[PDB]
Amino acid sequence: RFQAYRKSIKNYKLSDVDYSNERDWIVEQLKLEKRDFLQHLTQAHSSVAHLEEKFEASVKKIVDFIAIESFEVPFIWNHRRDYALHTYNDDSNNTIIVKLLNEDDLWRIVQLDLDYHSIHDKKAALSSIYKQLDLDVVDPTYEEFFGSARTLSELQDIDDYLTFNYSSQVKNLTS
Amino acid sequence: LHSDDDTINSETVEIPTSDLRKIFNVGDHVRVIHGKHTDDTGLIVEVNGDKVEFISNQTKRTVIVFSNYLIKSTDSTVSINESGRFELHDLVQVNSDLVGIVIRAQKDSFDVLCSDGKLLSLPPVSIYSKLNLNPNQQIAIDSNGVEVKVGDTVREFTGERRQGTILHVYRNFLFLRSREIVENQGVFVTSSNRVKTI
Amino acid sequence: LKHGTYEKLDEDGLIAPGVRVSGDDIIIGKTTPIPPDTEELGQRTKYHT
Amino acid sequence: KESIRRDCERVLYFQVKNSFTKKIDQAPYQPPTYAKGTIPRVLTLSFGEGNRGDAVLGVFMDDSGDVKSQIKFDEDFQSRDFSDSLTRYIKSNNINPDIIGISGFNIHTKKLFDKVNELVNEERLTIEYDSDKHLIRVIYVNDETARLYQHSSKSSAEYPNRPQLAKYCIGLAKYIQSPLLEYLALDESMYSLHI
Amino acid sequence: RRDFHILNEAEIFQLLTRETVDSFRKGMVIPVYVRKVESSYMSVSTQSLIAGNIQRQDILEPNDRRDPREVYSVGQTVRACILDVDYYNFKCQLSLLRQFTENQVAGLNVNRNPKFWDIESENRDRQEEIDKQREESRESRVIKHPFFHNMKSKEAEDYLAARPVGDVVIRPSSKGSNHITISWKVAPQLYQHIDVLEENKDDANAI
Amino acid sequence: RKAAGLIQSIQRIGSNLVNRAHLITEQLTSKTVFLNMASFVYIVFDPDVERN
Amino acid sequence: VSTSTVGARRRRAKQQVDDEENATLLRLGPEFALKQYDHDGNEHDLIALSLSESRLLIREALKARSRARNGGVIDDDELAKVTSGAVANGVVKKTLDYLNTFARFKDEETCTAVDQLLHNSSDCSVLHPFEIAQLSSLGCEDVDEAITLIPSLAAKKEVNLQRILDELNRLEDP
Amino acid sequence: ELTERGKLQIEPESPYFDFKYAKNRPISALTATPDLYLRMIQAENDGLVNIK
Amino acid sequence: MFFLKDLSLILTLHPSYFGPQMNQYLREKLLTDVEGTCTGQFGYIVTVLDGMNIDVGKGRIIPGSGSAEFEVKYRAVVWKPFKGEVVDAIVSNVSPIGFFADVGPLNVFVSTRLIPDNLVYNPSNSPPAYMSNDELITKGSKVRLKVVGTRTDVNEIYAIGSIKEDFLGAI
RNA sequence: GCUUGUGCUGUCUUCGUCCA
Repeated sequence: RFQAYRKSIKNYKLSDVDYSNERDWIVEQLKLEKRDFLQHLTQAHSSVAHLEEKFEASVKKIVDFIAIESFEVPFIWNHRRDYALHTYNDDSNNTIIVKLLNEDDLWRIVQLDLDYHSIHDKKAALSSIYKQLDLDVVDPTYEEFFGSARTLSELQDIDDYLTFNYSSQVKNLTS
Repeated sequence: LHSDDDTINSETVEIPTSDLRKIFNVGDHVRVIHGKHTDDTGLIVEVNGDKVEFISNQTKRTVIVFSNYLIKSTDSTVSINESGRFELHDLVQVNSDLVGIVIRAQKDSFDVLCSDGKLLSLPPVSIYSKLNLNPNQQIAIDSNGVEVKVGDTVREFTGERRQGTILHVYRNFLFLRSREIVENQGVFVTSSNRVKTI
Repeated sequence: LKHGTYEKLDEDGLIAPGVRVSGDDIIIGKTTPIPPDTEELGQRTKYHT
Repeated sequence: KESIRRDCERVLYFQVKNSFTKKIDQAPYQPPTYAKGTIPRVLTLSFGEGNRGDAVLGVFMDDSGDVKSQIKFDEDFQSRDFSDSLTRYIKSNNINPDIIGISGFNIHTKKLFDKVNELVNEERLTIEYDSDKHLIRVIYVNDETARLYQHSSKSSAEYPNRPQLAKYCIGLAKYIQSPLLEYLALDESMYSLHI
Repeated sequence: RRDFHILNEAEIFQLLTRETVDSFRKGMVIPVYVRKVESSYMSVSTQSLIAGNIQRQDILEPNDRRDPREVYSVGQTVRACILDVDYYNFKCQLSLLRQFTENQVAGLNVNRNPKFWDIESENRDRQEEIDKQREESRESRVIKHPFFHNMKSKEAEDYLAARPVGDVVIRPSSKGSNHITISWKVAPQLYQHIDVLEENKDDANAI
Repeated sequence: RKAAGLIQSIQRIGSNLVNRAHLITEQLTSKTVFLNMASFVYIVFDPDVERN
Repeated sequence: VSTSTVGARRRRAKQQVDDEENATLLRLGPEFALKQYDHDGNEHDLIALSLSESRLLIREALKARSRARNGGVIDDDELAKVTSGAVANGVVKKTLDYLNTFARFKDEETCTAVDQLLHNSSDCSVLHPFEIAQLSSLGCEDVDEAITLIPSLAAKKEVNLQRILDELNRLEDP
Repeated sequence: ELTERGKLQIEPESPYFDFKYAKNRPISALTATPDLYLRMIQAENDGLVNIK
Repeated sequence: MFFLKDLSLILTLHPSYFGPQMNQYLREKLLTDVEGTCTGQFGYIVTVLDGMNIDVGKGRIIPGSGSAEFEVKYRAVVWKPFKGEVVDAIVSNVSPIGFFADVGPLNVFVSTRLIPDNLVYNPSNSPPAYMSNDELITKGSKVRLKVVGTRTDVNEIYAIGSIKEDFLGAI
């Protein structure tokens, strides 16, 4: 099933910096999608500090399992459930288990892992185009809205900006 | 024979069939002689020597069949009789709460028009059952209150004000057959409340 | 079966003398056996033989 | 517009996945005084459309998955003869059902269900493990997979000498014995179900 | 796994009838095949074989006094409105009164909130749809008579101008096919149009 | 596709799988695939058959 | 449904290679042959139409019909809605959109000049009308491009193709 | 907004009648009812309505 | 390609319409039965020139049925694609098997096997597209394609295009 | 609760009927 999912991916093995960016992107995507669950977690478990940091660490560990160790969702759900939940002892010494992630969230993490590679390819192509442009001085707007870019729509916008403002270099390389 | 010399092109040569191989050009209607894809027609797309690839007409997908199994037939004219379990224009139960009418029939698939208008393409096995409704159940009542049976021509008054002859009845929906709506071979679905009898 | 009536026949399939007969009415009842169809799918007393 | 479309498609995808999960998450029926997950012995009945002509066909499947003793009843199901035949059939020493399943094509199946339930209750037909005694259960069976099974060529090859209604009864019994495998046996046809 | 699911009343009804408890409930209107007609009750069968029943107070209109047998006949199919559904016994009660069968059209709980629904555009479109349902067909009238001519009022006056006083011309009337206007020359450049009302007409074109 | 290959391999070796470790020692499956599938396939154990 | 003015064509035994439709070989079949006959049986030539000529003709005919139906009293949508038939309305809407988005000449005088240039020219006196329609429609810019897109023009090398294309580009409104 | 096709063919029977004259529906609430927005898109693809 | 053709239609009229408005009713019936239709022999009929002044002649009474048969001759604008012809198009839909374009009323389907490999289909793109390094073809984008094969139906025409040759693709 | 079923041989030979 992983081979079927990754059959369309041109290159799956990311570098270390790109892999860390992938983990951060998946954490941000899950934070966006699971906003109500995180709000419920923060409100109903106010006594425990920094639960969202534990959520981030758990999501990063699940991404690590799926990408590097290539564990499928049932194996993670059954034999790696301790990384998907957090436990603490209250003032009354009450053992409380909090379930940070479920099986559907693991499937969503798989989907985001698959999705991010298109963003990575688009970003690599855009950076390559910028390299062939070979500006004498780095454009502050380009780097400013390239570092924070996280969707292919903004990459398309940067591509439009580059092909407009530096159309002469594009014509020279080549309306 | 065909050649650059005109004098050679005006000669007929009798040649044994054991030393002849068919020539298939790209963009020709060809009908499959024998195989799993028997009686499939379409247009040739790629000619990889012995193996020929063509976009089908019925399934409308590319099919790879050997060149020995192809005959140049400019028209399909495929008859779907003695196949499946469903005559044309049968009111078929798709699943527990879905029903439709067979619009076009194929060797191993069917085209079904739902009561709401959505079209589906399904294999014959996936269809739940065939509704053999009794004649008394196959009766509806128009907006005026006049009974309308199968074969009665009616014409709408709301909407586009179309007209057709009743082909099937399901609950309040009337399946009508019409001459001018060529989009789905005349079959369009309307509720009995929208029509008036002529 | 035919379109005529069969109520004038007796148990043995023959009409009795003294009975009124009109056109097409059945006066001799005869049947021939036929290898049964797939009606053995279940037809308790109504499968044609 | 594209972003909202993608988000709504994701939400609908997860809803459909949860609905299908609710559909296929069923254990086999647990006979009383036996541990959960034990395969029961099943007897299924159906006359079909419920018309005047239609006869009742029965199929008995044991806990090993082998079809045993398909029978055909040749009398009106509203008569005393059908009740006597069913009482003799169930009380036979070679057949020991744990549950009786009934399904059909229309509302006439309610009469068959009521008749069988009343017969079981009145005659006190109890489960024969051959102490505490329990009556056999009579239920309605969801026939989502049986109607596709009866037309499948695999079923026809498996039972060449049997009619369609016998295959319907076998499908109902197999569904009672293992819903998951019956859903799996549909192959491409399980995407056409009402999920 | 979870325990084997056992069907409830709604699931049994949906299984045996293929009609959900949403698409078959109180207030809906369906066509039913009448099977029995009696003095106080009526028995009908719906499309999905669910046995219906209608009582004396729900068959006839309040202003009606005729016997129910004279009004309906076995085998006829009529429209009826559901008043109760028994999901366990597959039995339902219906009413044939005008107040239930026709008035209840808006069977869906569409959220017509003014801030969330374009009420005025819907009203304008519905008014235009009624103004298009008011459309009618009409055609000219042909009459065979020696002094009849298919002319307007001014055309008839001009035709009578060339003729002396006392000559008579007949033209169709503007009040409808049931009226005929007869114009005769009273005096030079003076004409009288008289409308004639027709009774017991065999046809629109007939006299 | 892996399931059919596994079934054919088992039918080659003798249609009986004695132990979970034989999915690796007999080269039937690779390391990661076995690591995923080891605890989800089981072999029924009869104490009367195995006294040791 | 509709029947052409050309009839007969009964059974024979010989088979010809000039029977299949092919734009490259300029084999347009019998019903689209170079020689046609009118209702009076007189000689008639095949009438090709470029998108400019076709757009002008359809606009003129549609506005004439709309004026006639309104008792002799510009928008494409209303003009399409003048016609009857929902499928006909959709077809005329699609043709109007296609013509509008690829109109090389939206002016009557420019189209007249283009037609005069492509007809009265000595080189174009041998050119097939289909070739003329293709050249005036596709808006090619190069001789090599025109030859690749239109293989028939390869065998007619006695045509001043480049200057005619430049004149067409000049007449084309930028 | 409704096109002419939508102006005619949007009948009470149709599933698209729910949102025939909808307005002031926030984007934040669309994800709660995905079927509604998917039906809007499918109606748009038919050329009946336009989502603005 | 558009053409001018002299076409004829046989129109049958019921005796209930034998009135003074017979000619105009026949004209409107001809217009409704000709405008927008698609015949495989001719292609697509878009409009009829001089639609309000078409001669209808004298109808012949069919023996045994009373109805009159009219022979109506008219000139109409007709469009029909040809094999091996290059025309412009507008992409209407994008799919993994290929893209669907519209050439007026005609819908042309081009499979991936007739598309150059560098124009890789990108389903993640918004909207989905077949894109290359320097080319990007999506819904609503102008494309120039060459018609390879034409499929004739009862009252419909299906065309197949290709963009694998030179001077094709994005424009 | 109970409902009504939907058609016919061929080929010769002989004897007859009304004209012619």
